[PDB]
Amino acid sequence: MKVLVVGNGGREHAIAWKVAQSPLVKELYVAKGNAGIWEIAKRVDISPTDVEKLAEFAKNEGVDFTIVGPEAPLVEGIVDEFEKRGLKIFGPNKEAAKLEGSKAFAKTFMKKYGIPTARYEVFTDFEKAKEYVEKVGAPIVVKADGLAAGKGAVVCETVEKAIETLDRFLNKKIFGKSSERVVIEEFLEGEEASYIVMINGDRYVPLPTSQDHKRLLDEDKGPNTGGMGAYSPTPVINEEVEKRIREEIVERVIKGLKEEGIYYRGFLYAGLMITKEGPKVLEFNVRLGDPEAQPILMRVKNDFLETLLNFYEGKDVHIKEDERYALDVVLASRGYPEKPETGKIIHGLDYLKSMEDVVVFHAGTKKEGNFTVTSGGRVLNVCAYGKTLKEAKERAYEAIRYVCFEGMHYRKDIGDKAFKYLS
Repeated sequence: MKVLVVGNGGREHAIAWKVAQSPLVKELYVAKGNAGIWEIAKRVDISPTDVEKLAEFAKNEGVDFTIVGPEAPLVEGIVDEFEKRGLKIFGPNKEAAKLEGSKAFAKTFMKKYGIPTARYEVFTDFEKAKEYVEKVGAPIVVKADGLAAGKGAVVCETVEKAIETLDRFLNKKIFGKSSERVVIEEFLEGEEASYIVMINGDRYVPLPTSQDHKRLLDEDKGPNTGGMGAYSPTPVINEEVEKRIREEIVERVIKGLKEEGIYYRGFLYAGLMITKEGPKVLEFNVRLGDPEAQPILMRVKNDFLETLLNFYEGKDVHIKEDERYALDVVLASRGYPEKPETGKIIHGLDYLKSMEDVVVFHAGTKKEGNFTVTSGGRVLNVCAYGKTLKEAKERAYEAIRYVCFEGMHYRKDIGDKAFKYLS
């Protein structure tokens, strides 16, 4: 068949990489892609968020199946549009999208339905927010309601930082139509980790477990980014903790969707905090995370295309998780996250293509002639397998020594939190 991935980023490289592996696909299109994806997939030069021109293109072209990468297409109703046009597409519809696409919706779900989450008041007047920060204190945490391109949640150490944040969101509306409603939750402590499932109505298959590293620098310092690296499986989520997420989060999220008559066909990624008091939802995402998809997807041993197709229509599916660990180290350009400098030649990619058990997932890459150059803030994911995490981490830094672009920055400590739980 003819499969299409929507998105341009390292997640979507992962999606098409794993998919190109299935003997079922005969042509692979990506809607826009990056220099990395173009080695495998026809580039379609239509924006991911250009949802009606996407659908018509996929309709004329005869695209037999399509998977969505990023949140914004999902949310703007891509799924709705595909269906108009008789199209098989994996991802939530626009109505189901609201679990990410409006935070205070999901926060009302979660409490209307018993899912462990962080104490919340939702505010649309700037003045009524104001004294609730000084009423319950510092901690606190302040979040835009809509897509702010990940750029929307603000952990505040002081009340002043919190009000300053609320000011930019609610008064200045930096974020537009999506900052004019806030969320103020308690700051939770513990290890964060991610749980990911595919949901199709009332069935759900889990996905490899995974931990992201959001901060820029080594020892969890610097600005907070979209993720600088991930690894799978994370030992943060036990047996006992897993057993808990499934019961207390996913299956409640499952009754809730029944009780609202909201039909969910897609990925659901809980971003969690494992507190001492149990696993809690910090947020819901309606797609794979980036860079978490990358190692999750390395660890999917069976034909993911076929599992998608099959899950897609009510059929019955499993995941063989690979027994090797998978670690993905993110290469950023100078200036990331606030203003990334771009245009830099990338050298030594061809050395990584003969290195055992290394996998490169392009982020921000485009072509300038016969050069591969940076296009963006996050550029490369140099990933690897290991019999242990130690090995996965070592093989990913070994690989990195061969590759390079001016300005390149990466964290050296990806996986490091897993080593206390391991032996």
